[PDB]
Amino acid sequence: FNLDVDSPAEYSGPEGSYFGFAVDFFVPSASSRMFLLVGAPKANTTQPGIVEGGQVLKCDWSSTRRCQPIEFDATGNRDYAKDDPLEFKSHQWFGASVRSKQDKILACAPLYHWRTEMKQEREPVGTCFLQDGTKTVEYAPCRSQDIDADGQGFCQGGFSIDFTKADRVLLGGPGSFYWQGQLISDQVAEIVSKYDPNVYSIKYNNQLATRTAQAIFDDSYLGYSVAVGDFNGDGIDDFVSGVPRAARTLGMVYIYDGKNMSSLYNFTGEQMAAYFGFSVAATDINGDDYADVFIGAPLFMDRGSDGKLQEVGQVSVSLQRASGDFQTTKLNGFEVFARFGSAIAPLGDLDQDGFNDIAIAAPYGGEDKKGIVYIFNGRSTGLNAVPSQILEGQWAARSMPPSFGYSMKGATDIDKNGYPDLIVGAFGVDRAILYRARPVITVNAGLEVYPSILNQDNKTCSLPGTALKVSCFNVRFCLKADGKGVLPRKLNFQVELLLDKLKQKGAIRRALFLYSRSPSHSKNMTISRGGLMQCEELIAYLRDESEFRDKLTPITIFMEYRLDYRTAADTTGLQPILNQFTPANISRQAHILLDCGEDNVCKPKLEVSVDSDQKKIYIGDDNPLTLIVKAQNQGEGAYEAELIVSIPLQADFIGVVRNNEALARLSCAFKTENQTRQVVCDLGNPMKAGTQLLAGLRFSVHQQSEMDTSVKFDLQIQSSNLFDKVSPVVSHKVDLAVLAAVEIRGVSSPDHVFLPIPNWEHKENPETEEDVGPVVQHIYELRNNGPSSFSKAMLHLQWPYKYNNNTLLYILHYDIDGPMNCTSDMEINPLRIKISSLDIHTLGCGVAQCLKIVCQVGRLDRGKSAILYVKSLLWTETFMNKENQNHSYSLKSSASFNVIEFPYKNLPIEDITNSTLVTTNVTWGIQ
Amino acid sequence: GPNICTTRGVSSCQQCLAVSPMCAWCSDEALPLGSPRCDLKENLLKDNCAIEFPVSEARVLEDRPLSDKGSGDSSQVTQVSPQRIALRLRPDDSKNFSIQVRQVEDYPVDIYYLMDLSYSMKDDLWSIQNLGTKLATQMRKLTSNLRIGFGAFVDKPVSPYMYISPPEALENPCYDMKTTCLPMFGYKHVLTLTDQVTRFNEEVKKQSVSRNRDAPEGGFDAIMQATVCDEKIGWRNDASHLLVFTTDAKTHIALDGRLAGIVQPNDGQCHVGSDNHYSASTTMDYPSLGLMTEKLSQKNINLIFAVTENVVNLYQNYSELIPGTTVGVLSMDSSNVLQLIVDAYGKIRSKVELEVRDLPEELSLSFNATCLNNEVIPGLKSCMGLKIGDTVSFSIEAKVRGCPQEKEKSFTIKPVGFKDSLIVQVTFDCDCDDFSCVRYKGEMCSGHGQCSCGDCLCDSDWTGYYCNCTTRTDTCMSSNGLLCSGRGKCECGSCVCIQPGSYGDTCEKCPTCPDACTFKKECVECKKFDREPYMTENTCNRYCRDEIESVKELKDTGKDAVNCTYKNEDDCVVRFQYYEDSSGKSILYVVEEPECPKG
Ligand SMILES: *[C@@H]1O[C@H](CO)[C@@H](O[C@@H]2O[C@H](CO)[C@@H](O)[C@H](O)[C@H]2NC(C)=O)[C@H](O)[C@H]1NC(C)=O
Ligand SMILES: *[C@@H]1O[C@H](CO)[C@@H](O[C@@H]2O[C@H](CO)[C@@H](O)[C@H](O)[C@H]2NC(C)=O)[C@H](O)[C@H]1NC(C)=O
Ligand SMILES: *[C@@H]1O[C@H](CO)[C@@H](O[C@@H]2O[C@H](CO)[C@@H](O)[C@H](O)[C@H]2NC(C)=O)[C@H](O)[C@H]1NC(C)=O
Ligand SMILES: *[C@@H]1O[C@H](CO)[C@@H](O[C@H]2O[C@H](CO)[C@@H](O)[C@H](O)[C@H]2NC(C)=O)[C@H](O)[C@H]1NC(C)=O
Ligand SMILES: *[C@@H]1O[C@H](CO)[C@@H](O[C@H]2O[C@H](CO)[C@@H](O)[C@H](O)[C@H]2NC(C)=O)[C@H](O)[C@H]1NC(C)=O
Ligand SMILES: *[C@@H]1O[C@H](CO)[C@@H](O[C@H]2O[C@H](CO)[C@@H](O)[C@H](O)[C@H]2NC(C)=O)[C@H](O)[C@H]1NC(C)=O
Ligand SMILES: *[C@H]1O[C@H](CO)[C@@H](O[C@@H]2O[C@H](CO)[C@@H](O)[C@H](O)[C@H]2NC(C)=O)[C@H](O)[C@H]1NC(C)=O
Ligand SMILES: *[C@@H]1O[C@H](CO)[C@@H](O)[C@H](O)[C@H]1NC(C)=O
Ligand SMILES: *[C@@H]1O[C@H](CO)[C@@H](O)[C@H](O)[C@H]1NC(C)=O
Ligand SMILES: *[C@@H]1O[C@H](CO)[C@@H](O)[C@H](O)[C@H]1NC(C)=O
Ligand SMILES: *[C@H]1O[C@H](CO)[C@@H](O)[C@H](O)[C@H]1NC(C)=O
Ligand SMILES: *[C@H]1O[C@H](CO)[C@@H](O)[C@H](O)[C@H]1NC(C)=O
Ligand SMILES: [Ca+2]
Ligand SMILES: [Ca+2]
Ligand SMILES: [Ca+2]
Ligand SMILES: [Ca+2]
Ligand SMILES: [Ca+2]
Ligand SMILES: [Ca+2]
Repeated sequence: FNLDVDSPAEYSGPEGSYFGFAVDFFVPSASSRMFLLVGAPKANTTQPGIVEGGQVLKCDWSSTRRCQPIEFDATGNRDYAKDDPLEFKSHQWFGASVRSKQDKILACAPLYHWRTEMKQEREPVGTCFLQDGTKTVEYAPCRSQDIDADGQGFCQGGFSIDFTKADRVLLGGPGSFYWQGQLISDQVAEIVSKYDPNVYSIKYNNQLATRTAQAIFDDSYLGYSVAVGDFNGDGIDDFVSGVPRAARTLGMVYIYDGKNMSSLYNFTGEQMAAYFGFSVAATDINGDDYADVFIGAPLFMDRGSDGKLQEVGQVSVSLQRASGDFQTTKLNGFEVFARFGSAIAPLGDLDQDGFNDIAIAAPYGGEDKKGIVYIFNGRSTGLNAVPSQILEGQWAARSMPPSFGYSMKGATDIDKNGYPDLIVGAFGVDRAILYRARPVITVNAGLEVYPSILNQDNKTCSLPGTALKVSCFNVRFCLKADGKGVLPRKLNFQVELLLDKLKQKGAIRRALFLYSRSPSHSKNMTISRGGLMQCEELIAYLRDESEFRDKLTPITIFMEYRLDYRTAADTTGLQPILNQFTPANISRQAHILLDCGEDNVCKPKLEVSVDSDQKKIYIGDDNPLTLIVKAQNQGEGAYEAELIVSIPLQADFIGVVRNNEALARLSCAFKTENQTRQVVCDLGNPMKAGTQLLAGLRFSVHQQSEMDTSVKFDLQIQSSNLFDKVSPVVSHKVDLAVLAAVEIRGVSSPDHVFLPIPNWEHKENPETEEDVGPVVQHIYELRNNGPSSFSKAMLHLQWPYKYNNNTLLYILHYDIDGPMNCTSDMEINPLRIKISSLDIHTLGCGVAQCLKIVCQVGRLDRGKSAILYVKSLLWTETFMNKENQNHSYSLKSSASFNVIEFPYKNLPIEDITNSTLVTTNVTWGIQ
Repeated sequence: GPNICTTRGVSSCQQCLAVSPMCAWCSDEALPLGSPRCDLKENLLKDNCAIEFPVSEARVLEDRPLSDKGSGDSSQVTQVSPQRIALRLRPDDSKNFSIQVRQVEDYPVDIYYLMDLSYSMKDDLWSIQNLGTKLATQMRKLTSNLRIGFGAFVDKPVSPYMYISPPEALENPCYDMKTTCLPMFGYKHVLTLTDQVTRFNEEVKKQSVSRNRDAPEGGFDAIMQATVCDEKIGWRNDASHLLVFTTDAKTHIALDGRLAGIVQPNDGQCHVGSDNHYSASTTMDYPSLGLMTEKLSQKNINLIFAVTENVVNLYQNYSELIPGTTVGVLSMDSSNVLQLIVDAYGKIRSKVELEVRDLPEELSLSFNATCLNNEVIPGLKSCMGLKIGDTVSFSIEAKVRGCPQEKEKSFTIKPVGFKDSLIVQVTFDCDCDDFSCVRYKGEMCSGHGQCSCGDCLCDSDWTGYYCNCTTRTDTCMSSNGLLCSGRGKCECGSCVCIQPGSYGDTCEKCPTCPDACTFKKECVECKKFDREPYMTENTCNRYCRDEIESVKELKDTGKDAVNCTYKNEDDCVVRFQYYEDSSGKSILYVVEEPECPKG
C-alpha cells in the first residue's frame, strides 16, 4: 500500500525503440547483485542488414542507472541459396516478451519471418532465444516442416511466455492453425540439450502442445497472453492462457493441465469486443496457499450513473477454493478509455502484511494519457477492491501515448529492505521505472490520566511561581513501534498533547499542564525493539472553580503522534511509513467530580427493556424489524454511558427511527471490532440520573435456510464508572414465520373454437392432427410468490376426457417447465396419432368421464414456478344437428394444488391449497 | 415564525440562502430589527425592510417554430423548438421547462455506401452497378433531396492480414487463384457525396475486389474514417446521415492489431489524404466500440450494418453495444441492398431519444416524456414507432445541489442524430450533523447521497430517502424498445409487473398470458373496421403497427405462422393469420369477406 514515488529509479532507451515494452527482474544465482531486464522491441543493431531487429537491455542498479544490451545474437539473415534468404530478422520485434527463471532468460521475436525450405515464403512463425550464462540456444517450436497458415506458419510463437516452478517454458503463439492460437511447453534442459545450429526445426522430447481444432475456432488468438500456477490436487503449475477473440469475441481464458496439457477449466467473457483475455495472472491473493486467477478486459464497457454505456475495462478476480470451482468477482476501471485490466501484475506482499498484492494498470489514464497504475492489497476475505495506491506516469507524449504501465513486473526485492519492488515501463516515451517499496512501521500509542475523576476542592500539588496548591492530575502517554523488514533502531516520534479538545479555540480550557500553565505541551520520544514502550509523564492541574462554570462536558486529553523523515538506510534515502489503517492519535477523558453522593463516587443503576412489538419475521425475503429500547439510569451519573446492542449476522443496522415524536434521536453507529456485530448508542457522557429514555433502533433480518426457530438481540448499557458500570444483559428474540403465497393459473390458449370449422374430414381410424380437429391447449402454472419457499407440493389436474363414450379434447402429450414430474392415470395417445405427416353446456368432470394427471412438485423458491403444458386436440365429433340444436359447450378442465412440505420443519406451518379452472368454449356462428 | 430559515439564518445572507429557496434576507442603510434576519419574506415583510432575495427562472431566448418541411429558403428548418434558454438557479432549487422534437418530412438525406471489397464480393460489386439511380428514385419519393457517396475497405495492408510479400509477384494479385485481383488497400474513399447520383454508377463500375489471407476484415477502420473526415465524405451539415456498412465477413476489433505489431491506439482523428487512402491503417490499431460510438454520435452519423446471414447474428450483438445502430440482412449479391437502405432510414426516423452533452457536475436533470397525445409516461426520454412528420414533447427539470462557481456554464440537449438542439446556459445565483444520516447497507446515504442535517441530498441520477433508488430505465430495457414489455412499470431501475399474471426482469415472461391472437385482434378490428376499444383510445396507430393486408379468398399456408378467428360486434366470424420473419417483418393476413349469418 506504499511505494516511494518521490525519487524512483528512471531508466531510458533509444528514441523510438519501444524501450520498456517488456520488463522483468534478473536474479542470477551466480551473483549477489540483481539487475532489471527491459525489452526494446524496436531498437536497431549491429546486425548485418538487420534494420530494427530489437534488443533486450540488462540494466544495472546502482546510481549508474546503465543498461547495456544483452547479446542474444549478432548474426544477420541466414541463407537458403545465393541471394534467397532463409529468414528475415529486420522488424521482428525481438524483446517483445522477456521472462527469466534464474541464471537463464527467455527472449522472443514474434514478428520474425521465415521463408521455409519448401516454397518461398515470409511467414511470421516467430522465434525465441534462451540465454543462460554464456551458452545461448535458439528456441523456435513453431518453425517446423508444418508450414503455412493452416499449420504453424503464422504463430508468432513467443507472443507470450513464462517459466514454471519445476523450470519449464510456456510459450504462446496466437497465429497457430488459422489464428486459433497455440500453447507449447518444453523443458528448459531439453531446449539447450537438443539444440543444433544445423537443424532449423528441432524435435524436443517431452514437449506439451495443444492441437489444431475445428474451424469454428479460427481467429481466437490462444496464446495472446499466458500465466502459470497449480489448479489441481498438487503438483506443478498448470497453464493459463487468455483467448481475446474466443467465442463470439466474448473472449475466454483457458487453463490447461501442466503435465499432459489437457483441459481443466475455462472462463468466458460477458461483453463482446471487450478483449477478455488480453491479460492474465496467477498469484495467491488471500494467503490460502491456493493460486488465484486474474483476467483483464481492457475495453469493457460498464454504465455510469446516467446509465450510459462507458468504456473503462474490468478485471475478473476468480478465487480458487479447495473444491475446484471458482468464486469470482469484478473490478471496473475508473477513467474512460484508460484501459484498466490492460496489465495485471503480481507483487508479493508489497507491505509484508501476510497477504499478496496485485497491481492493475490503466495505460492511458490521467493528465493527458500520462498513464496510471493502481496497486491493490490482498486480504483473507479476498482482494480489497479499493486501490491503496496510485502510480501516476510522470512523462508526456511526443508522437504516441507514453503508455506508462502497459508492462510491469513485481515480486522481487532488488535490494535491502525485506519488501518487494516494482518495475513499470512506458514505451511511448521509451523508459522504465523501478519503484522501491518503503518499510511499513506498525505503532501503538497509550494515553491514560492519573486520577480519573477530578475533584475541584481536594488540591494537593502546588503551582509553579505563586506557591498555591491546586487540583492536579497526571497524564501518561506511552508509545510502542516496530515493524518488519529493514528499518529499526532510530524511529523517533514528534508527539503533542491537548486538554479540552472538546473546546479547542474559544478559550475556557479548564485544564493546563503543571509547569507549563498551557493547554498544550509537546515532546519527542524514540524507541525501536517492539515492546520497549518508552513512556513520558506529565502533570496537569485544573483551573480555579471561579474561572469556569462548565462542569458536565468532560475534559478529554488528546495525543497525536507523527513520524519524522529520518530513519532510512543509505539507499540514497528511503523513508518508511506507518500501517495504512492506523490512527496517529488516541484520546481519553476526565470528568470533574459532581453529584457523586458523599463518598464522592458515582455509581449508577442501569436498565434496558424492549417490548416485542413487531414480532413477526417471515423467512425468505428481507423482513424489516424495529425494536423499542428503553434505557434508564436510576442511580448516579454514568460516564460515557452507551447502549450496546449485539445484533445477529442475519440483521443489518439501518438507523435510529426519527419519524416519530416519542423516540429519542440517539446518535448510534454500527461496528464490530470483535466478531460480535454491534451497534453503539450514546446515552449521555455524564448521563444524568433518573434519565429514562425511549428510542428506536430499526434494521433488517435476512434469516437463512433451515437454521433455528428464531433470531435474537442482546442489549446492555456500559458506562465508564469504576462501580456498577454496566447493566443486566437483557436479550430479546423474534420468531421466524413462514409465508409462501403460492398460486395457480391456467390458460386455454384458444379460449374459443367455432364449429362451422374451416373444412374437415371424418376419417374412420384417423392418423394425423388435421384428420382429427384443431389444437386446443391448456397451460397451468403453479408459482410461489410468498417470501418463504417450499419443498414439496402436489398437483391435481382433472381433464375433460369424454362425455358419453364420446371423446372431447384428445390429449396429444404434455410438457413440463420446472421441478416437476407428472403422471396420467390413463395412456395419453392411445390412437398413437403422430404429428401431421404431409349436463349439456359445461362439460366438466363432474358430468364427464375424467382423466387425471398427477404431478409431484420439487422445491420452488420465492419467485419461481413449475409449468404443465398440455397439448390436446378437439375431437370434432362435437358434430350433431339431426337432434335439436347441437351447440354451445364449455369444455372445462380444473387443476388444484396442495403444498405438503417446507424445508424448515422446526417452524409452524400450514397447508397451502387452492385451484382454478380453464375452459375451451366451442360454439356455432353460422349454425 | 422561527423555523427553518430562522434556525439557519443568524450566520449571514450566504448561508441564509444556502438553506432553502423558500427563505430570504434583508438589511442595508442602518435600519434596526429585533426579529430574525433570515425568513420567508412573508414572515419577514410584516416586519419592515423592502431587494436581496432571488428567484430561480428559465427564460427562453430563442423560439422559432417547428417548420413542416425540409429546406425551403432562408427559414432555418428546425426540428427542436426552443433552441436557447437561460437558467438561473439559486441554492438547492429547481426549475422545469420543455422541449419539442419534430420529424420534419422531406429533410435532406446523405447516404454513404461503404462496402467490403473482399473477393467474396466481386459478384456483389455487380448487382450494384445499377443501384445508385435505382436508389435515387425510391429515395426521391421520400425526400426532395438526396446525396450519395461510396467507400471501400479490406484490411490493414500488413504481414499477418496481407500477403506479406511471398512471391515478389504476389504484392500485386490473387496470384494462385489466377483470377488476378487488385492489391490490398485497407480503406479507400471513392465517390464523395454528390447529387449527381450517376457518378455513383459510373464509379462502382470501375471498382474491383482485392484479397485477404485472414478471415476478419478491417471494416471498423473504415467506419471510423468515413465519419470523422467529413470534409472528405462531404456529409451535409443540415441533413439526415447514413453510413451503409455492408460485409459478408467477421471483423477485427481493437487490440487485434497487436499481432501485426501495431500498438498505437486509434485517436479517432481523420487520417485520409490526397490519394484518399486511409494513411494510418498500418500505423494505427482498429478503433474500439467506445470510440466508434463517441464519434458516430458527435458527427451525427447513422451506421447501418448491412450484412450476410452467416454473420448477421454477430453484428446484432455488436450494435447492442453501439446503441442507435440498426442492422439489416444483406445478400451474397447485395441484390437487395436497395430495399434495405430504405427500411433502415425509416426505422431510424421512427424514434427520438434525448441526449445530454456537457451537463454540469452538481446539476441534476430529471425527464418526463409525452409522445402519445396527452398520455405522459413519467421517467423516459425517448420514443419510438413514430411517423415521419410527427412531433413529440419532453419535460425537463433542472436542479442544482449547492452552488458551483459562476461561469456561462452551458450544456446542451438534443435528439440523437439531429443537428438542432436546445442549448441551456445555466447560472447560479447564490450571493444538525453530517454524522447521523440513515444508512442503507453500510454507507451513509447509500454512498450516493450527501448528508445535510435532516435527510440526504442525493447525487445526480439518484433519488429517495436513502438515495438507493436510481433514475435509470435502461435496466428495464427488454428487447422491444418498450420498457417492461408493456406489461409493467419501471420503478428504480427495476420493473414491477402489474401482475397481469406475468413475471420476469422486464416482465417478458408470461406463460399464462391470453392467446397470442387475443392480443392482436383489437389490431385488425380498427385497421379494418374502425371499431374496437383501440380506435376509441384514439391509438391503434402507434400501437397496432403491423401490416394488416386483407388477403384473397383462401388465407395462407406459410408454416411457422398462426391462425385466429373471432366474432365481431357485427356477429360474423373473422379469420386471420399472424406471421413474423423476414426483415423481422410481421403482417396480419386477413381473410376478406368474413362469414355472416345468411338470410
Ligand atoms: C533504425 O534504423 C533505420 C535504418 O536507418 C531507421 O529507418 C530508416 O529510415 C526510414 C525511417 O526514417 C525507414 O523507413 C528505413 O527503412 C530505414 N532505412 C534503412 C536503410 O534501414 C530507423 O528510423 C531506426 N529506428 C530507430 C528506432 O532508431
Ligand atoms: C473450454 O472451451 C474449449 C473451446 O470452446 C473446449 O475445447 C473444445 O472441446 C471440444 C469438446 O471435446 C473439442 O471437440 C474441441 O476440439 C475443443 N476445441 C478447442 C479449441 O480446444 C474445452 O473442452 C472447454 N473446456 C471446458 C472445461 O469447458
Ligand atoms: C366460456 O363460457 C363460460 C360460460 O358461458 C364463461 O365462464 C363464465 O360464465 C359465467 C356465466 O355467464 C359468467 O358469469 C362469467 O363471467 C364467465 N367467466 C369469465 C371469466 O368470463 C367463460 O368466460 C367463457 N370463455 C370465454 C373465453 O368467453
Ligand atoms: C385462493 O386463491 C384465490 C384467488 O384466486 C383467493 O381468493 C380471493 O381472490 C379471488 C379472485 O379470483 C376471489 O374469487 C376471492 O373471493 C378472494 N377471496 C379473498 C378472501 O380474498 C383465496 O383467498 C385463496 N385461498 C386461500 C385460502 O388463500
Ligand atoms: C433502500 O431502497 C429500497 C428501495 O426499495 C427500500 O427498501 C424497501 O424494500 C421493501 C419495498 O421495496 C420494503 O419491505 C422495505 O421496508 C423498504 N426499506 C425500508 C428501509 O423500509 C429502502 O428505502 C432502502 N433500504 C433500506 C434497508 O433502508
Ligand atoms: C391456418 O393457416 C394455415 C397456414 O399454414 C392453412 O394451411 C395451409 O398451410 C399448411 C402449412 O403448410 C398446410 O399444411 C395446408 O395444406 C395449407 N392449406 C391448404 C389448403 O393447402 C390453413 O388453411 C388454416 N387452417 C384453418 C383451420 O384456418
Ligand atoms: C486524528 O484523529 C482522526 C483519526 O482518528 C483524524 O480525523 C479523521 O479520522 C477518520 C477516522 O475516524 C479518518 O477517516 C480521516 O481520514 C481523518 N481525517 C483526515 C484528514 O485524515 C484527524 O485528522 C486527526 N486529528 C488531528 C488533530 O490531527
Ligand atoms: C493428465 O493425464 C490424463 C490425460 O488426459 C488425464 O487423466 C488428465 O487429463 C490428467 N491427469 C489426471 C490424473 O487426470
Ligand atoms: C484528590 O483526589 C483524591 C481524593 O478525593 C486523591 O487522589 C487525592 O487525595 C487527591 N489527588 C491525588 C492525585 O491524589
Ligand atoms: C415528471 O412528471 C410530472 C407530471 O406530473 C411533471 O410535472 C414533471 O416533469 C415531473 N415531476 C416532477 C415532480 O418533477
Ligand atoms: C422426478 O424426476 C426424477 C424421477 O426419476 C427424480 O430424480 C426427481 O427427484 C423427481 N422430481 C420430484 C419433484 O419429485
Ligand atoms: C446475440 O444474438 C442473439 C440475441 O438473443 C443470441 O443468439 C445471443 O444473445 C447472441 N448471439 C451471438 C452469436 O452473439
Ligand atoms: Ca498440477
Ligand atoms: Ca486463493
Ligand atoms: Ca499485502
Ligand atoms: Ca525492496
Ligand atoms: Ca455516591
Ligand atoms: Ca457474395
